[PDB]
Formats: sequence, C-alpha cells, structure tokens
Amino acid sequence: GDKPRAHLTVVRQTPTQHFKNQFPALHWEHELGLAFTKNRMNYTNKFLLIPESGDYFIYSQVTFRGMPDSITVVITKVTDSYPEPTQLLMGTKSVSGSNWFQPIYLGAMFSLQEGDKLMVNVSDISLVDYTKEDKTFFGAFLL
Amino acid sequence: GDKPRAHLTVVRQTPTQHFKNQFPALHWEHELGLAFTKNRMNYTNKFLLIPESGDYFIYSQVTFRGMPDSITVVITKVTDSYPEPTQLLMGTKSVSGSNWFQPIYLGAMFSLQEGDKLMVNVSDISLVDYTKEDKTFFGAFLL
Amino acid sequence: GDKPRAHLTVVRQTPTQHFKNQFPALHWEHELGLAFTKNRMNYTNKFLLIPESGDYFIYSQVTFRGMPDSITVVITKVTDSYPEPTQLLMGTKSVSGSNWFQPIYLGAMFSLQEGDKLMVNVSDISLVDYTKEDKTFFGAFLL
Amino acid sequence: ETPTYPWRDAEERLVCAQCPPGTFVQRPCRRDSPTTCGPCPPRHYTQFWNYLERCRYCNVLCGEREEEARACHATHNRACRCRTGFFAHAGFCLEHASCPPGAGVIAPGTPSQNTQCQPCPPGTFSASSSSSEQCQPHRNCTALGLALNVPGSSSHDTLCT
Amino acid sequence: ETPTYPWRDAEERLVCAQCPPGTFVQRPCRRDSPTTCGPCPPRHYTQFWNYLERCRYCNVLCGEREEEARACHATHNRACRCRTGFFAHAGFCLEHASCPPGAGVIAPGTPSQNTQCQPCPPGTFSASSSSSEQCQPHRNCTALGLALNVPGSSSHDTLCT
Amino acid sequence: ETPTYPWRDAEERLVCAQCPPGTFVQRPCRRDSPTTCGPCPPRHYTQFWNYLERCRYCNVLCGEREEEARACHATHNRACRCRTGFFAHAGFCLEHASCPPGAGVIAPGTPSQNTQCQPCPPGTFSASSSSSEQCQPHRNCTALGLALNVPGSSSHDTLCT
Repeated sequence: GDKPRAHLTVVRQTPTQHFKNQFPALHWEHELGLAFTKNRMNYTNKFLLIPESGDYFIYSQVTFRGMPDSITVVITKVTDSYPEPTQLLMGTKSVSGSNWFQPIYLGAMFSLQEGDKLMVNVSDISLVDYTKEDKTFFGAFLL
Repeated sequence: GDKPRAHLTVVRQTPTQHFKNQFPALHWEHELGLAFTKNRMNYTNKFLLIPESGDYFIYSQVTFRGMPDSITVVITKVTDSYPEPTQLLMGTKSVSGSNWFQPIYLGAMFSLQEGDKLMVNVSDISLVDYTKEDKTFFGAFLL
Repeated sequence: GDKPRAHLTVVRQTPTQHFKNQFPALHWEHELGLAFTKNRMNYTNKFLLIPESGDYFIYSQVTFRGMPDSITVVITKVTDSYPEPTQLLMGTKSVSGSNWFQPIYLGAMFSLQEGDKLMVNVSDISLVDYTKEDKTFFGAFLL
Repeated sequence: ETPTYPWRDAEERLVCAQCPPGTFVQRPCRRDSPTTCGPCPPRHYTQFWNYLERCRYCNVLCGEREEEARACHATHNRACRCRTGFFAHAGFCLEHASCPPGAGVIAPGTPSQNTQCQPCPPGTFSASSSSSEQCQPHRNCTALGLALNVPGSSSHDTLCT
Repeated sequence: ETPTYPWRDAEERLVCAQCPPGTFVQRPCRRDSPTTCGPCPPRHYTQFWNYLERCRYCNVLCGEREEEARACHATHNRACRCRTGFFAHAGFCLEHASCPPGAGVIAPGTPSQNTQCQPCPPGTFSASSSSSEQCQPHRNCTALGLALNVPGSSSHDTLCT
Repeated sequence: ETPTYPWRDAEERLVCAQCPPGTFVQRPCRRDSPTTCGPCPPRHYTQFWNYLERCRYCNVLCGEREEEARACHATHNRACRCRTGFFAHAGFCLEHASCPPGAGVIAPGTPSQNTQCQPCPPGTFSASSSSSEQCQPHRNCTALGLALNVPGSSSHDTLCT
C-alpha cells in the first residue's frame, strides 16, 4: 500500500569540532530538489528513522574528491536496545595523481525494526564532494 | 499487480557526428538476450519511457575501456514540460596504465511521472565496452 | 505477500584444489549475523536457489585486497535445462601500490525461473577480503 | 503566440497556456479559467516557459576553489566559476600555469582556459618564470649609441658597451 | 539413449525428450505427443541437447582489435579472437612483443600467447629487434677459407679476413 | 538502579528490566513476571546491558597477517591484532620498518604504531640497518688509555691507537 521511502541528497557539511577517531556521519537534504521522504519515513539530523519493521533496500553513494591511504563509506544501524551500532555495509578503497575524485556506491537488503536509525559515515568528511545532489546521496525503501 | 520494468543491455554504438560538447546518450538492446521490457515500459531510441507515475528504482553500469582526465556516467530525466533535462545520478571518476578498464555503477530511487523519459549519458562514447550484455546495462522498475 | 529474499555474507573461503582456469565460486554464510534467507529462498553450497518464477533484483559486492592485471566479479545463472551457465552481471577492473584494496559492486534485475541457481564467481579467490560481513556479500529478492 | 500545452481535465481535453520564466503551474487551466501561474519559491527557479507543477531547485553549490558567477534567482539557477588564479577543465578546478624563461604569455589566464605559453620569436625574450610576463623586445645598442658585446635570445636581453 | 527430462503437464508427471543442438522446446511433450523441437531463430543458438524454452542469444560482439573466429550459427555462439599482430591475456588484447638484439624467437606470436624470446646460445646471434628474426648461426671463416679477425656473440655475426 | 526499558505488552505499557552482558531478552517482561534473560548462543555475544531480542554475532575474522587478540566470548566479540613483526594503519597490516645507519630505535615496533627512528645525537652512532639497534655511544679512547686516530659520527664508532 503506502510503503516507507526516502531519497536523501548531500548538502554542505559542517566541520567536525573534535575527533573521536570515529567516522563522522553525513548530514542530508530531505525535501528539496530530488530529495524526498514519505509514508512515515523520518529524517532527523543525520538519521533516517525506520517507522515500520520489515525488509529494506538501503543504498548510498559518496563521491570523494582530493585536491590519505584510503577512503571509506559505512552504512550504520543505531538502535536503543544496544549501545554499539551495527555496520551493515562498507565500501573501502585504497588511494594511490594529486588531483582526483572517486565515487563509492553501496546497496543491499536488510531486516530492520521500527525505531532503528540509519546513518552514513565516512573516513574523511572534507573529502566529500557536496557540490551537487546527483553525486552524493542516501536512500532506503521497504520492499 | 503488473508493474513497469525494463532491463536494457549495451549494443555497438554509432559514432556521434558532431560535438555539442554534450554528453552523448547510449543506445540499448531492449528484447534480446537478457534484455526485456514489460508492463507498458517502452524503450525508444535511447529513452526508457515512463508509462505510470510513481517511485522507481533506476540503475546503470557502464564499463569503460581505454587502449582523458575523467570518465563520467549520468542518468538523465527528460520531460516535455521543461526544455532542460534533470541529472538524477552521476558517477564520475578521474583516470590516472595505458591499457585499462573500469566499471561505473549507479542506482537510486526517484519519483517519476507518466511521460518522463530516461537516458544514460557518458563522457566519451568510444571508451564504452560494448562487447557483452553483462558489462554495460541500464534498467528501471516501479516499486 | 511472502516474497523470496536472501542476503548472504562472506565467510573464509577454502583454497581451490585444481584450476580449470574457471572462475571459482564463493561460499557464503546464510543465517548468522546480517545473513538471512526466507520465504522458500534456499542457499546450498555456493548457490542461491530460486523457488519461484518472476523478476528478481540481484546484487553483490566483493572487496578485493592485495598485499594480477585485473580483478573480476561475475554473477552466474545455472539451470538444469542447459549445460552452460549464463553470465548475468560482470564487474571487471584493471589493477595498476603494492598494498591495495578495492570493492566491486553489481546489481540488476533479471527474469528468473523456479529451479534456477545463482552463484558469484571471482577471478582470484585468495584476493577476496573475507574478514567481515559488511565488505563482501550477495543477495536477491523477488520484486 | 503564447506557448501552450494539452491537459487532462478532471471533468475533458483542453489546451492550457504555459507559464513564463520565474513561474510554474500552480493550478492547471479550466474551460472557465486560464492557467494560474504562481511565483517560484525562494531557492527555486524556472528559466524558460514551462508547465512544471513544481519549480526547479537551485541545486548547484560552489565548492573548493569556486565562487558564485550567478546567484540563485527566480529565473535562473545558481552558477559557479573558478577563482582568480584558477581555471576549470575535465571536472577539476586547478591553478593557472606559469610561463618559464623562453616562452611568453600570449593569452592571460581565464576562468575557462589555461595561460597559453609561446616561445618568443627571434628578437624577443622572457626573463622571469611568472604567468604575467609577455615577450619583451631586446635592447637596441644600435639606436642607443653603443655596441652589442653580448646577446642572448633565451633570456637576459642583451648587454651593450 | 535419447536425453530426457521430467515435466509438469497441464492435466500429470511425464518424461519428455530433450531437443538437439540447433533446436529448443517449442512445445512440451504430452502423453499423446513427443516434444516439439523448433529451430533456433536468427542470431540465436543452442550448442547442446537441452530443454530450453528459448534459444540462447549470440551475445558476443567482437570489438577493438578483434575479428570473428566463429560466426553465429544455430548450434554455436559467435566467437572472437585477437587480430594478426595481436594477442589476448588477462582480459585485454595487446600487440605482440619484439625480440631485441641478443634474444631470438623460439615461439612465434599466436592469438593466444606472446612472442617468447630466448637469448641465443653461444654460437648464434640476433641482429635486428623484430619479432620475426630467430637465432641465426655465426659465419665460419674456418670452413670458408678465411680468418676470424673479429667475433661478437651478442650481435653482428663475425668478421673474417 | 537496574537498567530498564519500556515495552508494548500483548494485552498495556509496562517497564521491563534489561538483560546483563552475556544475555539477551529471551522473553519480554509481564506484569506477573520479570524479564526472561537467556544466555547468548555459541559464537554470539552481548557486551553491555541490553534489550536485544537476539545476541550479536561474533563477526570478526582474523585474516592475512593477523591473530586473535580476544576470543569470541559470551560477553565480547572476537578481536584481531597484527602479528609480531607487523603493524596496522589506515586499514592495512604491514611489516615494521628498519632504522638505517645513522638513526636509532627510540620506540620499538608495536602492533599499533611503526618503529620510530631518530638520528643519533652527536656522541652516538648506529651501525646496522635493523629495527633493533638503538643509539649506542662511541668508544672513549680518553678514559681507556689510547688516542683517537679516527672518529665517525654517522656509523663505525671510533678507532683508537
């Protein structure tokens, strides 16, 4: 009938204040241009919020641009029932050419629960091409 | 019930006569081998034609082979209601090794309207590996 | 209603005893961690087994790590009605930097028949990063 | 004369007027009424006559070494160009090149192309390796009242006595 | 003796005959009737006995530096090989290598392997750096009626007087 | 004091106790009964208080040049570290670096960092290019009863007579 869906697009990222050595999460646009959310799928501050238990297809592309040794995208599942997140998908690539750019695309199916939160983490947030909605994006839909 | 679907595969491309500096669109096979269209999804001359308004998952891979500075795949939406197309998805990669090949894969979900047309554009049409249906392809399905 | 689905994750591969020059098939986890199969989709010894005729979305990522000239992932369809398999999807990349790693992602839609078997083949099985479920995986779902 | 479009009325097949740049179809035409064209909301634009039911989003962000060439306006998208000492090509935005001693600047660096160097034709020279210096002519010891003890084509002009 | 397959009749479980190379199952078998095997349409093939309900598509296109080894036939796919002065490996189709002065051709370039060079054993030489020249023997000034003023193993044969 | 969680009873809204490390919620709480915490199955773990309805899977495999730092336990995941002469960084696990003649080891190679070399301060030397040799002091011909015929700072200590 009316299934939860969202396609999110990149915006300008704010520099991260401190390093936990942790991979910082991307912020997203959720309603303008090609970005949308519908049918109870909520986007709040870096998280896609799962409204309904079921199997979802989740995808993301992050275009990296450099003007380190590797670039990495991870898609992460946060739940209240446990302090540590789960790494659902990882796209990791070694970087060898002083001016370069490269996309990383990830997509797969996962069983998710109502209340679960999804985020996209990257190795270095300053390498992320944020200049257009078609190059860096993040989405999910109930099957 | 019966949802619009198509999976298109690469054929031999005809050389583009003139350069608008524009990214030329690929031509596709639509019925032979692994290629098919069904449920009112029409393929005509480079375009997948959207028969029904709704949310679609769209994907493409283009394998590039070189025997420039970058290779680029864009998935583009054309509508009659506006002269300029919309860039839905862009996979762009810098090329640094005189003999090389590389795939670019893109997939995401978009709200589309009946009458919309989808095409795949590439930076350099002569770099496209066209030798087999499993390396370069283009598809879409209503969710 | 209840549609066939599976998401499979990488395990430690056993070395292949002999070389047919053929691309060896990966083995997968099918029930632990993020791996699951449901609704009559069976995984047996390298094969996802198709229980129902219809259109499927199939995807795979294989992360390659090197500490050859190319790395290759193929998704292959085996049927009893014919001795030779069908290559549905191929992701192939030339390798140029003595320590490197690289993912290859493939996803597309195919018309499949009850009884069909799906496998993932790679060029060199010893290059496959098997260390975590989020880096190398294989899935399929009826649309 | 006014651009037009066909529409499926929730009643018939009628011929509605399109909307001008800076507007979109807020409401389709009716037999009674002409198209209601509403203004594009902030951060949105339509650059042409159209029958869009939603304006286009100003989706270009200027990044790295770039600044606004055009601002987001109701009739055009935002646009970005490479900065002063920078030019764009092949998808990247890299700093202008400098002409070495021997070649001169025949084309100054533009946000589009790179500084084009050309070796100076016999009778001229280029001292420095900057992207400003063009092909300057040699000293005339003849029409100055001296003698050409030493002359160098590549650089250094000439020394008279 | 004839290859066979099991089938779910729209009636029962019966045992139908398979179809020979160049054909496919146009209609399944029935208790009354044997399998109807129809011929593969143009640009299609079946290379083996089968019970496919559709022939396979000749899906190989020859590209770059390649030509047809086999044409698309009702009983086999199209096939491609690398051209005359070219060989294929690792997924690419690259031109044969030339043996430099000092090594000779023991294995001429085949559409499969590369031209294998081997340094010429004492008593032979290789003058040119082409992929045709093998290890040619030195001149015998002894059995010719001269004297060996100069001899070079690497190249240049020998000079007699 | 005991960590707690809210739950939708199949009856009401009640407040159930969480489960300790090494357990998971086998059955939710009921007004009558406290949470049933069951033990994590083999190859599974929970490291914290939780209300998971399934334990987490020990999903880390040690590979390449790695061995188990921690084993899979009911209260923790498996963990891997780089081997003896190896260290990990940026996602790879590569062998320790050796200090060349002139610099010495101030920090031995740890499974985490690389062997840090520092050039020896005037009065010391480093003979070999291994990752074991530190900055050793020069010979004193003064307090030994000889004379310093030759001294080298970079390596070779000194030669007395």
